[PDB]
Amino acid sequence: GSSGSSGSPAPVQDPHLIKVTVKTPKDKEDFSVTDTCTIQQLKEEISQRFKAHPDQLVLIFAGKILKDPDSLAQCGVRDGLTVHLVIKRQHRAMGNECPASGPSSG
Repeated sequence: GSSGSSGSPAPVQDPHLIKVTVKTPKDKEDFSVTDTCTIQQLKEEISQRFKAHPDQLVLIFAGKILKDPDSLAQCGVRDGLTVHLVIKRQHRAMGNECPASGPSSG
């Protein structure tokens, strides 16, 4: 069936890099971020994975909406935990037409 271009064994070591599973009413995906990571920081991550502006994405854990200044560890998230996300989908546009250029070698 579905295939995945993968050419690398288990990941290297890390500090407090924990895994967080995002449960959405449309799909679910696992993410990898440090417990110190903030809620707002994750949004910018799930925004591309789910294709939804981080200004709508809503995280829910322990029956309480995670706070920006509340890191994954502050909310109660850990390596192997899940979080039911809910996209408000309050955006009617396709971003902003502009050249997306990146940095050079280095």
